[PDB]
Amino acid sequence: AVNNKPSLKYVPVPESQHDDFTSEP
Amino acid sequence: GRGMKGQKSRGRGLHMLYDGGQLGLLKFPVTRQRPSYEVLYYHLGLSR
Amino acid sequence: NVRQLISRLIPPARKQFEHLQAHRRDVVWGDTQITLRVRQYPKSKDERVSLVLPNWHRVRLWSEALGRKVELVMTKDTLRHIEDMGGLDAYLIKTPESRLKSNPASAVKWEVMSALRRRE
Amino acid sequence: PINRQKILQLASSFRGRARTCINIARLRVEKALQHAYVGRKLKKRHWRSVWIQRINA
RNA sequence: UAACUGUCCUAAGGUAGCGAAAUUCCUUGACUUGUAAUUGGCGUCCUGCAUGAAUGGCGGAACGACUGUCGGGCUGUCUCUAACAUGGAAUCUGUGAAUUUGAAAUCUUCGUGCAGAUGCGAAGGCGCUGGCAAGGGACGAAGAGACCCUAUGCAGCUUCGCUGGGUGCUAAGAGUUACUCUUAUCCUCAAGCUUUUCUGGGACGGAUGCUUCCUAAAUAGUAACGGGAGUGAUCAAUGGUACUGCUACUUAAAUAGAAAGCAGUGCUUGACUGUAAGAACCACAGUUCGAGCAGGGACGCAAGUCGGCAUUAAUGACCCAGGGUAACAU
RNA sequence: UACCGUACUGCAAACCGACUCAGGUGGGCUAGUAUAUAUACUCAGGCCAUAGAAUCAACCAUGUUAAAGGAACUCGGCAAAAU
RNA sequence: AGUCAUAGGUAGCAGAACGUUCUGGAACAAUUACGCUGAAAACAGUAACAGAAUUGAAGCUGCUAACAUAAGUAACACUAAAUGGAUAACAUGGCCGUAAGCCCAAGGUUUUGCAUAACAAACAGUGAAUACGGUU
RNA sequence: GACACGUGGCUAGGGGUGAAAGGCCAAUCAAGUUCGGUAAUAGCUGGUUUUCUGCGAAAUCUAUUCAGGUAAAGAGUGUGUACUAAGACCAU
RNA sequence: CAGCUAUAAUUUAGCGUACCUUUUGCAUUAUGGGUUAGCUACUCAAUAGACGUGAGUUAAGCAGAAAGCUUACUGAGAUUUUUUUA
RNA sequence: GGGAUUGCUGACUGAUAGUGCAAACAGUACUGUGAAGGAACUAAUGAAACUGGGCUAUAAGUGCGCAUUCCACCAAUACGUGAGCAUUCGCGCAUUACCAUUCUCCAGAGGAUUUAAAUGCACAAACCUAUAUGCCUUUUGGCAUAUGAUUACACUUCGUUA
Ligand SMILES: [Mg+2]
Ligand SMILES: [Mg+2]
Ligand SMILES: [Mg+2]
Ligand SMILES: [Mg+2]
Ligand SMILES: [Mg+2]
Ligand SMILES: [Mg+2]
Ligand SMILES: [Mg+2]
Ligand SMILES: [Mg+2]
Ligand SMILES: [Mg+2]
Ligand SMILES: [Mg+2]
Ligand SMILES: [Mg+2]
Ligand SMILES: [Mg+2]
Ligand SMILES: [Mg+2]
Ligand SMILES: [Mg+2]
Ligand SMILES: [Mg+2]
Ligand SMILES: [Mg+2]
Ligand SMILES: [Mg+2]
Ligand SMILES: [Mg+2]
Ligand SMILES: [Mg+2]
Ligand SMILES: [Mg+2]
Ligand SMILES: [Mg+2]
Ligand SMILES: [Mg+2]
Ligand SMILES: [Mg+2]
Ligand SMILES: [Mg+2]
Ligand SMILES: [Mg+2]
Ligand SMILES: [Mg+2]
Ligand SMILES: [Mg+2]
Ligand SMILES: [Mg+2]
Ligand SMILES: [Mg+2]
Ligand SMILES: [Mg+2]
Ligand SMILES: [Mg+2]
Ligand SMILES: [Mg+2]
Ligand SMILES: [Mg+2]
Ligand SMILES: [Mg+2]
Ligand SMILES: [Mg+2]
Repeated sequence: AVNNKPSLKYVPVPESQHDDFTSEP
Repeated sequence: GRGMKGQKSRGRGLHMLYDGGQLGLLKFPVTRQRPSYEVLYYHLGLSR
Repeated sequence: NVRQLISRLIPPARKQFEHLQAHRRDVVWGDTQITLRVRQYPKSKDERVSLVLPNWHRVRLWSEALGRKVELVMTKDTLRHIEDMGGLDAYLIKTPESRLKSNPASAVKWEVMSALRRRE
Repeated sequence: PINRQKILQLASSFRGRARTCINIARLRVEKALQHAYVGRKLKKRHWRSVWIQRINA
């Protein structure tokens, strides 16, 4: 037996800053 | 030149440094002493 | 490492990520940021990547510019932002057209600008 | 090992498929040459015994 | 016989109604019938290896291509086979495969031999080749898996094997203000990983360091789940040194010991710091002895001994973690 | 009053089974003795092409008959016979 | 060029060579070769010197192709039954007759018709006109 | 009749369906078939193709998730170095 | 195991337990092959060690290089010399 | 990175090789319900197995077709076309005739070997398609700032007349 409780980490998933406009108008 | 039916006969399956299971190279102490600087200097003799 | 961690998603988190990638441009995205929760097991060789799911509410904001209420899906933090800088009119005027990654926010933005311009 | 034309012309006077089929004739010709070694070595003993019989008679 | 009393661990020691029964080792259970003769049934009896109201106990009408037994009739199943009929087979004409195949011109017996010989040895036999038959042999042919063992083997299943929030409920906060989010975790569901080895097969049992004695054959060394004793320590004195009395013990065994034995004393910590040529040994890692040099000490008038105990057992690498000190750094 | 089907086969040598494969393949119509679509012979209609030819082998398959017995056979009246 | 010494071999190690295809050195087979032998072997008889290799095969229940063996063997036995000098139109006999007859469906998709061999598939054939089935 | 048949339709693989047999899901299903990862992996089995010449072992020992594997030592070959020997025998 | 050796030369005598693979040991009644033909297995790159053959030596190699990179060198004052003799 | 033309490119292959395919119709016939799998076949020559019979018992010429360079017409700026084997130890194609004399085993079956050549293979060359600083790169993109969320602004100027 052994303990394996994980350590959480949140990565901000870079999220390109200002905008693009290749989507639907 | 390989002999008869070993693991050496099969080819590329066993590393040269494997010694059976006694890890003798892993029984010696590890030293982390960095040598002093001046070993990065060029050494020139007065004789030259 | 993030492009690796997107490819290491468990199937519920991957399906939620595909739905987030589909329906991002349908809801208000003021300060909303998706997040991955990668948990690090100390007895190693196990990195399970998942998603931090956003919370969504259908709030019915009153526009002080044009005389109607609008219903539109938001998050708590962008509602903090909108109601703490001045409301829907001040947000839709002072946040120009590119920090709005949203379709109904853009549509109500144009309706506020057009109704206000005809109101002059 | 041994040239194939040599094996065929050594097995020239054999019997059956061991005359024309090359890989039967190969084993037969190898056994024939192994017989030839022992026969050459036994020539001397056989003829010495024959001479001693004639002297004795 | 043990009905009522006497006892011990113990959730509790199995009722009217069951039992050599689908299930009872003794076994041909003693008992009646059954047959001339019965180990397989029927109905009793008790001595329940290892029966029994929800693993449902007690039997019944009807039902069954279910199972075990008895009578009548019936007849070639049989005593014991015969004749006949039809269709193959056998003859001719026409069409026309496949399994198998190292090459064969392939005798018998006895012996030998990878231990059952057509092929080797000794002796003998044999005009040659077929059709139709029988299948003892060619370890006939047909599947590189009938069974056993092994694998850094797979696969699925099971669980008080391990770890996980993946999954379902739950707990505590939060939001819009039932629903949703965050975090945690019992019990379920779905997975992912492990689950040694030696062995006169495997399983079972036993063992896996170190020391000594016999094997071990008079340098050393020398095996077997071969045979007899030990050990995983003790001791601030049972260490060191200088002495004092007495003499058959000191111990795991061997070698040894007028002290290395038995009782004592006076001081002390060498039960140190830094080293060490040279050897024993030895695959390597390690292991063992070690005079001498420097420091500071101990005992002794000195000679000189002391780097733990007469020796051979009580000595688990590296990694990782922690402590003191020293240098450098921030 | 246009367009599509209309040949042939369809319990089979033409479909499904590698085959001219003894297997599998749906619905409908039908005469007499006669009475039921069962049974024997027959109507309408169809068929006797896909190996032939004689003969007393053994043996095999499928049946007929069998004296006196009758489960005596056999793990078990299985199989036949019998109603 | 005369004396001595050595020469059994599996696993393994070392040394010397043969052969196949292609290339460089200008071109080594236009009009062929063919005295049948030589060499220790691999082989040779249409260069040689170097180089580049998808470079050598009785041996993997290997793969592909061809050809044997078993062997003119087994098979050509589910059925009704055939005969007359013909798988006959004619005659005789037999078999099915709730099929082995007739009409359709599904499926097949030309398998359908013509010549006393033949030169014939290259040629023919499916007609909605009864309110036939579909299409609605 | 808890019936049989015909014509389309629905449920698909860690899934369907099952009056429940490890049954069925297009003749190899306690995890269909096809394609891809994939030239998976196999300390196991089989095989390895021209010649000549010289030398020539071992099946002991230690360790091992290890005893049919591997590594070190012993025993082989080539190369180097070096002794009338770090050699073999015999005598005193 | 169908051959061998023969001055044996219209016919005899003697000798002769296939091959492969795997094994302590196989004619083995252990593996494999019906035959013939074609195809079918130690390759290549980078890096490391060793040997053989060299290059350069103003140390070497890479490179356009007086960049740069990788290997290589840099130390002791040590009484010794004519065949003997003034 | 990708898609088509050209390669006086190849110590690449040459029909069991090279693409699965050199071919009248190869992703074909065929297999499977389907997704999917997936062949063989060039032109001559005619090896062996196999089965019957017999026996034994002068590294040269000469023709054509082009390419290179000369010439003379040229768009006159890369050659544009045209006489010429004029020139080249060029390339491809075509062509070269022996006449006996029997002591050779024969006949079939089969498709190996030999010869011939890329439309096969691998690339290459132009052609077309697809923000700056530094950290990690790894045949190329993730991260802060700045001309920045804004419908707006610089440039390919042909000049020559002593
Ligand atoms: Mg002889
Ligand atoms: Mg002699
Ligand atoms: Mg008959
Ligand atoms: Mg015997
Ligand atoms: Mg006979
Ligand atoms: Mg016979
Ligand atoms: Mg194991
Ligand atoms: Mg211990
Ligand atoms: Mg520390
Ligand atoms: Mg039928
Ligand atoms: Mg069939
Ligand atoms: Mg049929
Ligand atoms: Mg009738
Ligand atoms: Mg007939
Ligand atoms: Mg009677
Ligand atoms: Mg030798
Ligand atoms: Mg010798
Ligand atoms: Mg050349
Ligand atoms: Mg090859
Ligand atoms: Mg016949
Ligand atoms: Mg007739
Ligand atoms: Mg039809
Ligand atoms: Mg799957
Ligand atoms: Mg030995
Ligand atoms: Mg071993
Ligand atoms: Mg012999
Ligand atoms: Mg073999
Ligand atoms: Mg065989
Ligand atoms: Mg071959
Ligand atoms: Mg420079
Ligand atoms: Mg090809
Ligand atoms: Mg071919
Ligand atoms: Mg190919
Ligand atoms: Mg051809
Ligand atoms: Mg021939």
